[PDB]
Amino acid sequence: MSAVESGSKVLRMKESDAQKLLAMRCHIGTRNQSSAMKKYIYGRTAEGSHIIDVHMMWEKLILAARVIAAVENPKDVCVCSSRLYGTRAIYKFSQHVGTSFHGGRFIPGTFTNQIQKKFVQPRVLVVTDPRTDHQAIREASLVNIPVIALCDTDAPLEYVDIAIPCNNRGIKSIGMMYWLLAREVLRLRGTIVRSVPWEEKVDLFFYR
Amino acid sequence: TIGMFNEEGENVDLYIPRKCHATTTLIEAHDHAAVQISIANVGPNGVINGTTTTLCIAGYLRSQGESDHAINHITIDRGIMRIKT
Amino acid sequence: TTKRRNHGRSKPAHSRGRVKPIHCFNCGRLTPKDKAVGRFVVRRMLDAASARDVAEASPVYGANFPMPRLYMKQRFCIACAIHSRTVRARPVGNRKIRYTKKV
Amino acid sequence: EWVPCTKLGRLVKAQKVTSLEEIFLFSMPIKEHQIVDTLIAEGQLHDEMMKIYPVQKATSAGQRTRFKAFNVVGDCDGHIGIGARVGKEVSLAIRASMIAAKLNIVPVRRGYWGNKIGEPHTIPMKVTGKCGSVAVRLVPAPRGTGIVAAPVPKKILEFAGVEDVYTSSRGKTRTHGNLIMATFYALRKTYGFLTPDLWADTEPSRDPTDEHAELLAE
Amino acid sequence: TMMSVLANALRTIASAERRGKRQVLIRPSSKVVVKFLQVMQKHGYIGEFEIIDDHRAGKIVVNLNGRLNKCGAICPRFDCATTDYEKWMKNILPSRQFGFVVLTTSLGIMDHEEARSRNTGGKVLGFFY
Amino acid sequence: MTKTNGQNAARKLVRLRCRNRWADKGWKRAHTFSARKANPFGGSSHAKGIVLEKIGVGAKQPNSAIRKCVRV
Amino acid sequence: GTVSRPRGMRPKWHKKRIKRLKLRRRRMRQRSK
RNA sequence: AGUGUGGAGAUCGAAGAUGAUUAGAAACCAUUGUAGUCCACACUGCAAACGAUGACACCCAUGAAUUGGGGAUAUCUUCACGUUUUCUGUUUUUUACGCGAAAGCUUUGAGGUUACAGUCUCAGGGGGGAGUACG
RNA sequence: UGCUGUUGCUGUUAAAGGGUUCGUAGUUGAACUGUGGGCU
Ligand SMILES: [K+]
Ligand SMILES: [K+]
Ligand SMILES: [Mg+2]
Ligand SMILES: [Mg+2]
Ligand SMILES: [Mg+2]
Ligand SMILES: [Mg+2]
Ligand SMILES: [Mg+2]
Ligand SMILES: [Mg+2]
Ligand SMILES: [Mg+2]
Ligand SMILES: [Mg+2]
Ligand SMILES: [Mg+2]
Ligand SMILES: [Mg+2]
Ligand SMILES: [Mg+2]
Ligand SMILES: [Mg+2]
Ligand SMILES: [Mg+2]
Ligand SMILES: [Mg+2]
Ligand SMILES: [Mg+2]
Ligand SMILES: [Mg+2]
Ligand SMILES: [Mg+2]
Ligand SMILES: [Mg+2]
Ligand SMILES: [Mg+2]
Ligand SMILES: [Mg+2]
Ligand SMILES: [Mg+2]
Ligand code: NA
Ligand code: NA
Ligand SMILES: [Zn+2]
Repeated sequence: MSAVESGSKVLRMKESDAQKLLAMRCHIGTRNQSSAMKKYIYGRTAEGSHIIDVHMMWEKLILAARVIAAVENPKDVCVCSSRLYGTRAIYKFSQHVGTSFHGGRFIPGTFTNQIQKKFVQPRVLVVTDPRTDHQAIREASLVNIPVIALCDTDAPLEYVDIAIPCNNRGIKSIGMMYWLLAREVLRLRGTIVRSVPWEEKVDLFFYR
Repeated sequence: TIGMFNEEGENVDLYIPRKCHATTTLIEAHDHAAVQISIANVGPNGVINGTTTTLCIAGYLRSQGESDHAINHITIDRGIMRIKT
Repeated sequence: TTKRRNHGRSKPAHSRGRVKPIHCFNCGRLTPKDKAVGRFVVRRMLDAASARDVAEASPVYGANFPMPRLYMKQRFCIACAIHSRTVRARPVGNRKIRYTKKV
Repeated sequence: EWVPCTKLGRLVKAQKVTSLEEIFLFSMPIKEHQIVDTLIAEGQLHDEMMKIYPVQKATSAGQRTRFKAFNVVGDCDGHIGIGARVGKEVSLAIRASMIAAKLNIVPVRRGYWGNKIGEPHTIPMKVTGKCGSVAVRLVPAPRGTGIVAAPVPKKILEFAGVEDVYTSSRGKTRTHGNLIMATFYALRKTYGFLTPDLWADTEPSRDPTDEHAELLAE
Repeated sequence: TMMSVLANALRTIASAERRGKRQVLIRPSSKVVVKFLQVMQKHGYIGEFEIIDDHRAGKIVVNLNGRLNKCGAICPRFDCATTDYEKWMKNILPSRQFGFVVLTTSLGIMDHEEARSRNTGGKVLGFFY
Repeated sequence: MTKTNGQNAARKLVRLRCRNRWADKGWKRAHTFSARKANPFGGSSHAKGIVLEKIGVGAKQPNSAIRKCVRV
Repeated sequence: GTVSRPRGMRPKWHKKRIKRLKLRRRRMRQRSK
């Protein structure tokens, strides 16, 4: 995560990333709690909606980036999404980072049926929502594939290994989260390491 | 050092299965749900130095849904992840 | 072979000993009150065609003042409930669906 | 001529994986039977048909019959596999089961009764396996005892490479479909028991498909 | 009612190990229970443990490493002569290479391997492996 | 949950087994004189007799035959 | 339905038949003595 | 349900009567109706008297509810009600390990068992003859 | 023949928990009086 071998505070919140999270309300729950996700909840606001810890949420995000950047072949990592809102974001994410992606309905047997064409063997899987993408998660459990997920307050963490707590529901929050994730892996890799803000605008990630 | 040795001094074990860091159970040959994760080490400048650390998680822990919780504890022990603010 | 977990009534194991029976609304068979199929119905006295004939001939009933209705609580034995299509046999997967309010 | 369709298959073809232990070490699934034939020497892989019997399904005009066959493979040196398939003709079922057994290879751990002199000759602890109502229990035995078991479990234990063991069965052992699988499950548990010899900690290596990722890309 | 404090404590520990917990709380405590834990601790099967005083039968919190497979009590406490050690090892132990049977003797509480060296018999308490 | 286990409970266990052994058909037949009194041989393995007449006994279904027997 | 296949007639009526048989034997022995 | 002695006797109703239906119908349907059905005192001791699951004690994952008592801190009426969060005791429901021949069970076990031991007690040992015969 | 079961059986539906309580022989029964110390 943020802590490194040297001890520098380079990979920390800079009070500017925090402003973006609050602007796109990427810290709002859905008035429902799971026993797994209770640790990421800091308090409850009015109308029953719970909010999410920002330090906890940001810390998990950097850990996920250090795993994606750890692998060397972007085409290996597959990004899937079933909700139509996240369809545009994973496309813009994939092109900048170079990873394979797939939206819409998940064809059963994609990871298990070797005879079929379009048989794929990724090494890391990334999903937008564990509940809607349960089919892909379930298949991943049969072929030794770790997964990374964007999990809301009521999320089932059955086969999830690294969960990023966020607001996976809502057009604005999905686009922001993928933009930040794409930016972080790039500076980790070695490009765009300049302190200047990233040239790419977050509007290209929003569903239209 | 690990395994079964006869009195002649040779090792007579076929192989040594992995021992999980979180559950301390042996990971069998037909688990198919156990995974390994590699996390990159980043230098002070802010880029990776070309080395990673590896973790192993047994399959049954991922069935109960506790795999995420185990990862959090391990990373803190290795100093990869901070706590509080 | 046990077919239902609640055995077809609403009497858990350590809740009660006996519930007083009632007469079927249709045939008169005695059934425990917690087992019989109960419905509360509200029926109009006249259908739409007859209601408009009566209303025009009345100095009392009209747009402002509605006409009265009948209120009944009906309880059936299982055989009569099935024969009158109040309930029907359901596939094994669907047997656990329950409704709490009139739909 | 066999062209692999899986990443593991290409590595075996490309001579980057040399034995079955590396596959067992990382618990990777095996999906092509040519992998096993390559990594096991030519003379070190025997097989035998254990049981064939017909099953029937009632139809509107009589009934239709199929045949179910059980097959066992092993090197008599710590590897064992079991497969069972069904087919419309006996010849098809026998062939299909041979492929199936090859895909279910597991390692078997062997130990010593008392003094640790020579090669291991028996299982290292008591172990039991259950399938249906049939359960099989295996007990370590002294040298020269032999295999004290019913004819069906005795054959399976020989292919695994154990020499001395006491045995006992429970349940309806005449159901040989369950009896065969119960013996297989008992042997499979020998590598899951944490023993004081295995208490020492170790550092995890990198997965072979991760090690040769650049080669697999090309 | 609770008839055996030792049997209650050992079942609690075995259940926690099977579920993979890191600590377990035990109540009520007894001097026999403490002696049994020290035997397991000496051979490395459990970690550090701690006794809490409450002016009654106390409580124990024990730390578990992952090495314990099973522990249990033997009831009733049968008598065991020096010639019966092989019989009990053959019946309740997984193998002749590891595992222990705990006895209470006039020399104290000890495992069967030490008792044989001292040439003494006693009564069987339990086992662990 | 099904057995007494106490250290000084040998009398209960002894009387329990003695009572339940009468439910075993083989054991009871061995320790009761009813079977021997009704057995024509009286416990022997062979016996001698005098032939009274020849008779024919029909087989049971689904077989069909006349089985040649003798009354002694 | 509600029940599994019986041996002969309905067991409740078989029990009633036996109960009347015992009554007749009781009368017969009282008459003799 | 049945028995004895006093009461009571509206309703319903074993036995019985009379109409139908039917090849026949002693039955199902219709009109009736005795004993009963209700009360007091005295007997009888049987039920699919069922959760077809003996009693006491320990451990044990999750989410909504519900009945009674108590502790802490925005709503209505003029002390009650109701909000949120804890807690002890009760009857339950939904979606975990584990178990089982399966159906299924699961803090309310049928789990913690061939890796077989917390305590006490009742019953079973192929199907009939038979819960019959004798005492 | 773990189909007499102390080691070592079964009792929701296959055979089998007594209709419910009280209760005498009998079997079973919570914790505690206790870390010896000093020398090379
Ligand atoms: K209350
Ligand atoms: K309350
Ligand atoms: Mg009650
Ligand atoms: Mg009742
Ligand atoms: Mg009902
Ligand atoms: Mg039917
Ligand atoms: Mg039926
Ligand atoms: Mg029956
Ligand atoms: Mg009367
Ligand atoms: Mg009277
Ligand atoms: Mg009448
Ligand atoms: Mg009538
Ligand atoms: Mg007529
Ligand atoms: Mg019932
Ligand atoms: Mg009963
Ligand atoms: Mg109450
Ligand atoms: Mg429940
Ligand atoms: Mg037992
Ligand atoms: Mg024997
Ligand atoms: Mg039996
Ligand atoms: Mg029965
Ligand atoms: Mg009962
Ligand atoms: Mg005591
Ligand atoms: Na009018
Ligand atoms: Na009357
Ligand atoms: Zn009716």
